[PDB]
Amino acid sequence: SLPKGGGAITGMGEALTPTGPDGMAALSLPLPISAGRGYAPAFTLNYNSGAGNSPFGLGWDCNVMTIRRRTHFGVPHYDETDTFLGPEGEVLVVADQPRDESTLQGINLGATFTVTGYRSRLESHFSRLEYWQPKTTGKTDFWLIYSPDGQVHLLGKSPQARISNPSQTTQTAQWLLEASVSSRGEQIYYQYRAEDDTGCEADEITHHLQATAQRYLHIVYYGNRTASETLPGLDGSAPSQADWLFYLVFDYGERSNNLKTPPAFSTTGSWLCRQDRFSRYEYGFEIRTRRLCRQVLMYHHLQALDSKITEHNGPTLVSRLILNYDESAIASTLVFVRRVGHEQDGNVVTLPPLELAYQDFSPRHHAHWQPMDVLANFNAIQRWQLVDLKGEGLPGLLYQDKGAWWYRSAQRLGEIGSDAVTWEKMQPLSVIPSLQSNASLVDINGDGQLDWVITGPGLRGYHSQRPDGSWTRFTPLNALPVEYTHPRAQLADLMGAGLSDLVLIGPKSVRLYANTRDGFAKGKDVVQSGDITLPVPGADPRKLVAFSDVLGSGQAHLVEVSATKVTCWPNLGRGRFGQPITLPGFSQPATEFNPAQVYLADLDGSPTDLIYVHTNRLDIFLNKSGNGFAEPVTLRFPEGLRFDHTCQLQMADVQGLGVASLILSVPHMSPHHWRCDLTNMKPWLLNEMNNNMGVHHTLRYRSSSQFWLDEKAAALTTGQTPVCYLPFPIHTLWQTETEDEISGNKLVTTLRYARGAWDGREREFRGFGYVEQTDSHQLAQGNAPERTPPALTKNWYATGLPVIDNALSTEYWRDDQAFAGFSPRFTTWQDNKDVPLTPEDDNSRYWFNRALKGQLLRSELYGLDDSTNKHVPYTVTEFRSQVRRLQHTDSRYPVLWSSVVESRNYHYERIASDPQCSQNITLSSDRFGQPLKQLSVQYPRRQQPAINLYPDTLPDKLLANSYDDQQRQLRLTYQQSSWHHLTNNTVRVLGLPDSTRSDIFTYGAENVPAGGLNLELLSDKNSLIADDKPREYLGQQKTAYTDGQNTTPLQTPTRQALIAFTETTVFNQSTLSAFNGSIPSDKLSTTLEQAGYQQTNYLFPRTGEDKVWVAHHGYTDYGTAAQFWRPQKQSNTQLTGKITLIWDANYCVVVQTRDAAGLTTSAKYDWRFLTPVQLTDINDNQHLITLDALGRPITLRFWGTENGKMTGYSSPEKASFSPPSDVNAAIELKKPLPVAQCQVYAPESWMPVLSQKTFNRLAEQDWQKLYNARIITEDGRICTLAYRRWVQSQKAIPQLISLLNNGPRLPPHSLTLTTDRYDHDPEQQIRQQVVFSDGFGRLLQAAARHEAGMARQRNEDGSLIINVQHTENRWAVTGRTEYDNKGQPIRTYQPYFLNDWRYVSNDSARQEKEAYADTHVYDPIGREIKVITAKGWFRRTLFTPWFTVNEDENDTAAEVKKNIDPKLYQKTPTVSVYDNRGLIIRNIDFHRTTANGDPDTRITRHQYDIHGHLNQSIDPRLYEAKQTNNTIKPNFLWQYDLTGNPLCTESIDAGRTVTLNDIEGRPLLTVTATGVIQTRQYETSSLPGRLLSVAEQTPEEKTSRITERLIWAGNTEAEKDHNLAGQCVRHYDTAGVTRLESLSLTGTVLSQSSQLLIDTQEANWTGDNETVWQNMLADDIYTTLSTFDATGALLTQTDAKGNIQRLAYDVAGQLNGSWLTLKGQTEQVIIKSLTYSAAGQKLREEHGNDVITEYSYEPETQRLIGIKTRRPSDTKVLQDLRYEYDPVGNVISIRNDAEATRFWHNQKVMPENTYTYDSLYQLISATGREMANIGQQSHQFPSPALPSDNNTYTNYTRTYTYDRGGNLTKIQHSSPATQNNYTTNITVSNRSNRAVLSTLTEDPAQVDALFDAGGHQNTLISGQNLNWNTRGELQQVTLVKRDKGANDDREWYRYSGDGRRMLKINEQQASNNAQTQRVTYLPNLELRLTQNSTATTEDLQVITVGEAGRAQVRVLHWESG
Amino acid sequence: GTIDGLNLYRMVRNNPVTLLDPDGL
Repeated sequence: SLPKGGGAITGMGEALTPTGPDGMAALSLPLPISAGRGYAPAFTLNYNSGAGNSPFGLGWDCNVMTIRRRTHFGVPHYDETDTFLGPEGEVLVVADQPRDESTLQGINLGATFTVTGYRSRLESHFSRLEYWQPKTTGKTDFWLIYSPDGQVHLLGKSPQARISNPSQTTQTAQWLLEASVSSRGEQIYYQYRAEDDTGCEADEITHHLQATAQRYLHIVYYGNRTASETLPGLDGSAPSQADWLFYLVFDYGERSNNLKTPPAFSTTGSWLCRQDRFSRYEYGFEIRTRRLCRQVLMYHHLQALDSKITEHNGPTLVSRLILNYDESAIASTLVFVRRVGHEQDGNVVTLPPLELAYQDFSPRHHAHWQPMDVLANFNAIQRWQLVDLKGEGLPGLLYQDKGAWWYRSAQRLGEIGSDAVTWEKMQPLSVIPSLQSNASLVDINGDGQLDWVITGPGLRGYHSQRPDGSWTRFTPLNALPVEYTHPRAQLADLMGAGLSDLVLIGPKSVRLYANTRDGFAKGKDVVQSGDITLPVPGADPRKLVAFSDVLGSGQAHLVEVSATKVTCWPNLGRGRFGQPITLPGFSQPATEFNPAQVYLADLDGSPTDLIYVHTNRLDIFLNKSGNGFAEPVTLRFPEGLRFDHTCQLQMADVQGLGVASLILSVPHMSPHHWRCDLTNMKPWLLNEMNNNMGVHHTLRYRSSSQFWLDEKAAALTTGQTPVCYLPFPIHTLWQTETEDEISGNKLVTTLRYARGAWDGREREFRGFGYVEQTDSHQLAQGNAPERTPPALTKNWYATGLPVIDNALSTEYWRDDQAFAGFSPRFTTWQDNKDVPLTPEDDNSRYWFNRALKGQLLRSELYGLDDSTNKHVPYTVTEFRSQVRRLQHTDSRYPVLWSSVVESRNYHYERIASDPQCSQNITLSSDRFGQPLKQLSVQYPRRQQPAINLYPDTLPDKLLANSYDDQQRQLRLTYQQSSWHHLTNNTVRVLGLPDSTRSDIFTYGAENVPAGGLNLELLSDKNSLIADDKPREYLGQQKTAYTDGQNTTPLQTPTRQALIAFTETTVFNQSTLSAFNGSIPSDKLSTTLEQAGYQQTNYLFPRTGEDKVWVAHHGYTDYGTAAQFWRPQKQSNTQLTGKITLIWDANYCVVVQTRDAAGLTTSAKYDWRFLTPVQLTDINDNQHLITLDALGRPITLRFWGTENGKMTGYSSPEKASFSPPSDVNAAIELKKPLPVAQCQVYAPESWMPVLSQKTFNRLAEQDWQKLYNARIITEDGRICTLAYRRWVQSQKAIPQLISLLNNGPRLPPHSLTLTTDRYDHDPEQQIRQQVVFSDGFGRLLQAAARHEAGMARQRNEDGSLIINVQHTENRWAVTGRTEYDNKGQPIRTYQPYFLNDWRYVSNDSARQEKEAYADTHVYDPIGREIKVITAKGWFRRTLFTPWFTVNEDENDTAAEVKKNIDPKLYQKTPTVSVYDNRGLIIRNIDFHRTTANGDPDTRITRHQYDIHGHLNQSIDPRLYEAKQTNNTIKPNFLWQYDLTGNPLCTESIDAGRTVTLNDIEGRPLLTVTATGVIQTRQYETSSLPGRLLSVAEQTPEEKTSRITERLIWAGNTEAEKDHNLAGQCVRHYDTAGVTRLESLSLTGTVLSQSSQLLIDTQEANWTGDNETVWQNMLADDIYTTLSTFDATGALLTQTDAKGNIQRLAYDVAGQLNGSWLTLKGQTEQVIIKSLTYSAAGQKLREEHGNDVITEYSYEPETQRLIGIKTRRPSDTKVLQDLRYEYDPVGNVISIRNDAEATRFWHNQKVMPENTYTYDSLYQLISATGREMANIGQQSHQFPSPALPSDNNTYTNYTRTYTYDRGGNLTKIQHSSPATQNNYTTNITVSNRSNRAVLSTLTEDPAQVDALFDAGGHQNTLISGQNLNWNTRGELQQVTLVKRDKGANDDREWYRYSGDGRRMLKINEQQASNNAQTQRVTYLPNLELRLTQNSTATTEDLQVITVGEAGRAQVRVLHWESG
Repeated sequence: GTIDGLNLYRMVRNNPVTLLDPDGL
């Protein structure tokens, strides 16, 4: 339910959005919004490099679903002619025809509205819009949205939720969205906030009247307390706070903004006015924006959610999101984001803040004049223009030389990739400019659209009666009001008779000169207007009249420049001009002013600025967001210069950065032309980020104009000429530096754009047709030199222009054997079928191809390494797009749908000859976009090429072995689907699944056409998917929908779309054939339905098919609409009972769940987060957790009932515990603690935290200055990003800080404690664990304290000392891993022990050499290709399209030059061969024993059928025997059903097993290989369906025999006290019954019992009477009760005879000592102390015998090298084993440095044991020592060497021989001294793996008789028969058969249900001493009983302490004998 | 079943000194 310590708070992870096509810079930030009932607003804080200013700052946005009028034209006419934009921003078209309605959602409206449906021309989400206009005037209009998922959105009905013109209330521009409702009944209501004059200064108020149109999102209501399908607020009433549960509030400075007080919902505060006040001015009226969002708060209705608490203040804040800004008068930018949560106690806890940084404008440290050596030959210094004519991207030199116009476009200068720009040779420009008249428009080279306007004295219509200088000049038309072509209103009177000259004063600013104005000859300095007249340009010669956008709106506003004031008349469209706007801040002397020295140019790139030219300098004036100018910025001219009217100064973007430069021209000085760049990087762009968790980003931008110069240059290296299609520069994102401040690794990504596009018809930006991403890795010093190659991703996108998209197929990677290239598909929609069409006219061509824009066309992945295949791509993918025409009702636009119908995938793996090709095709889709006929295609492998391109370091003929017949197959996975949809005028639900059906085609490789498969080939009549060609049935599925009232499935679902159940095919006729011989024909249908399967007709049936078997699953019962249709009951299948869900009052969460058997689960929640915090389980135990203010578990408690008592962790009322917040103090917390776990979070540790003492050393004003600049937060933290830019800028720091340089810093960590027992006094102590994280949320390491020991040490600076020294706190560090910026682990360190928990700096122990660390290498895909171990060996992997070579450490052991036989393990790597489906079909191995013999190929073949399940498998030896005989059954033949459940397992080793699976996945009927049938019986339909009994019956038996019986515990209180609820109290297995008497809180078995049967009775539990079963048992009752700690570890265990084992645990939870108390005896010590290693393996052990064992581990590999077992009483080494390994880990050496024992007469030396292996790693040779009197190895046990025999030992040597299938075939024993060399042979069968001893037979074809059907050996040896149980179990062994039918020497056993042997009885029929041993196996207890027929001879008890094989201690106890 | 190769009778992958089988699975 909740985290148990395995999770944490999600790392914010704000990765950059790919944004491939448009090339901008993006970002996403999630607002802290509670999902609540499941319906919440979808909002995100979105940064975009192209976004302007907003209520969140420059470049930021928080978009809300809006609908607005189109601003493409000048302004909307607000007539019918205008067009609307959708929420996506697409033009809309009329759907169907209008209608008249007056009732909506059962609410009387008030007028006869005319409803017009609207849909987008390019449809993505298929939503439907309606426009509701009132016919009769007096009421408002609004919109509706019918989403495809049944949602309804109400947009703009209330005046507060729409943007209108304050003058005319009828004019509406943007219909903001008001309310919404889901299909369930959830409601969301948004309340906006209009603009007021509050807070803003008077000059803002007086200048801007009617500033009330702007709307701001204020409060968002959702989580309605009452269900209703009606849009809330449909009447126009205010939202009632009582009606909602959750509130999303956007604050603007009204509430408090401190870390001490929490804001309240109901605020009376004051609005805050921003400095950067601006207006939109695009809809024909001022839209004044003056506010900024300072906080985002989520408030919860606690009083309505939980009735137990009352809200006094009101709705309680749950999550606070602080937003601090960098406020300046020029522009505001968001540079601080922080999540905040206030606790209930008043204290607050905080998450690390997010810092952003943008580029600044410093024109005094970055600008100095430089001469342009390029223009030395340029002799024209007076008249020329620096303007971009053609639209290439950069302004060219426009001049006329010798009376002829010339133009020199821009050109790259020098090395490609350098921002240096120069100009080319002059070009004619044949279009004579003097042709046209004055103030006329001329085109360029005869281009389509008229671009520029010309004004020349020699032209016609020119009358300048008072000019100083004049010449023919050009100007950009876009720099003027669009209505210039035909002026209206003020523009018609201002221009008047005509315009004489148009002169630029900037990039888009134009100076105006009015012609001699006829009709009014006086020509005064003013012309009348509605609002205090307008001036006339040129008339008043001391004032400047120009068209300049000084307001930053997007329109050429009118500007009048005077000596003391600026006056701006804003543009409102259609030649209208608003009232004057006095712009203060600028003022110059009235005598010295000259307008020729005034220039207007945007220099900051934010409103145009003002520059005034003087003789020796110039002064600049930054525009403060259209609200004035700041103080002048004086920039000195070049030294020794006097600027006059003869010189020139032009403002142009020579850099292409979007900001103007200073182009100087002087006649007399040399060089004549100068240049000064005020900035080399575009400002006000986000380029730096840091989350203060260790991650720091860095963005870098490059202009698109400079990319065009590079693409032109590279295309100039070839004999061709490229064309540019991007007129205006776009500042595309270029590089993204990701730096980890913890690991030092950098990730510099590089992006490259080309083939830019722009649409001249729709004035939109389509995007680039090629994007080149390149990601490099640069690691820190000390790392491995194996640099991972930087990948390369070449992506081609369709720009929508046929000129580019056609020619983009050249830059591709060519391939002679490639398939047919993709061309777009243009179809129309006629009669519910796509009819293809060739484009009709050039207008139709334009619309179709435009729909293709933004679509990826081709993707190639390259690896950039030094390898020979570097020019070859890894994967290649390309998509085919389709544009479906939908309607032709409108003459302007048609409606289309853009989709990807065909995708293709290539897996070359840098091997061009042999690729892996795959392709998915959509044959048809419905009218709404849902697919109807999909098809997956796996292509066959190509013919083996004549030229092998694979590397030549591969083994012999491995490439020839990589070819299988399964690879050469064409596989067509054809699936059909049907969909439901509700098409109605007020209901719209789309994409509802109805039914599916999958088939698969199987054709040979010759059926593939030359060009490949396409949609046209498959639409034919003879195509490979025609309805007459055969196919294979894969399955079918159908979804059943209920209305919520009755379970009967209906024909068409409802708007709520409730799903009744899911039907899935499982069987057909062909799959059922696997039951022949195991199930009859009559009882098959009866038993199949008995399991729950049902029959129904085929979905999409064909001729001759009927009645597949299906299974219904997923049953759910839903409530009424008044409960939001929340599910009440759910069920899996028809065989198990339902579970009942009890929801809360508000129907938000589930509080109680009554299970099928009546057991309940109660949950108590916390309503700040709606997550469970206190759960009551089935046994009525209380589990409790407490949370922090952010939802992070801090404590864990539990208590309950054990044995009836009430024990547990002390409740918060029994004992209260204050959760600590400091990490160092929580370590120093001692026993006791009443919590199970105590979590301490410290995520802000990476930020320096100064002490309060040095805080006093720093005065208040000194802190006031730092706290003002946001470099230090209100708490004791220092901002990392703000510090770095504060040491760079204002370099002298006015305060010294001793914490930045090194000091105590740590990565984000968190502490975790864990108690082991309860309050009543235990050993206890605290289990402490410290986990470290990084900026990406990856575990750096984990530290665990131990009790005591010796260990290395850590220095206080973060470095590691290799010397080991004793310390109090062991603090073992495990899982030490170094990650790059992509998540792949590049270094892994072995565990170790060091004092303290603080992190060790990475660069310290990077190349420490003593710290052992592995090195990993990865490919661009993410797969591991090279792993270097600590010793130096490296296992490697080679990826190919059709196989994968895996070389172990011995395989690469030869290539280590930089064990015993490095050449032996050469070229023996495991090779797994894949098919086209990606399934392993071959596993290739290489056998080799000598360094010269070439290897044997061990081929194992697995065959997959067309369905895809493992069909057959054959080992190498049967493959070889099959190549001579194809009638040999393979090792395994499996049959499955359609889902994949194995029905039949036909194995030649273990017979044939048939099993019938249930619908829930339960074993119903199992037929074994011998013929025995096993039937299992479960509970009724109204129960969880647990097992009740298991019945078995052999072919010889006639009636079944119940061998297992299950009895489950009831719900009674007496069983909850022992925690028995839901458990099986009594289990009647075959041996005896195991009874569960008690359980613990942690679920561990407190007390249980076992009772065995009588030997003369079989386990057969007939009837339903439980008493007759207890009559077959024995009087002996073996009860084992035990006690446990809180961590589920065994403390004490009591055997059946009364002995107790005590187990104490250490602080680390590892056993540190054992005790044993015999009954009636004292507690003697078994294990004294126990110390462990770093990796948790046992290190040193001392037993109760006072003998100490020492273990030694290889520190490089953590492998056990030595075992020393000495006894310190006499200082004698009893055993000193020392192992040695090979690089894989095979044991090759076992030496003994211990002197031999006294048993061996005259023996002091122990010879070495050595071993050799083959490549398959089978044991070949072994040299051990055997005692002399062993003789030949047999089943007979040898005789011990007594100390009086003076026995000796001699060396032997064995050599083993192995079958090619793995069977051992011979053991060559040889001892040279004892001269007893023998040979043991094993005859292996010819058709199986059954092999017996040679003495049984030497015939291969006779061994299968010596085995039963099931694979069990029926004869152990000659004269010893083995009988077997019905469960494949060894029932009885006959040792010595005796004749005359007598009873013989025999042994027999009895096992439990899980197979554990509980009984063993051996019998001897000797005449002298007829003894019968009886051993009873119990938990840690053996009961050995020997009995004569006369009396009882011996009673022995064996007591075991510990697990077997791990230093177990045995205690024999004798009662008698 | 086929959890330890295809030899249903092979012992610890024929590497008895290095490996071991705890429960016989």
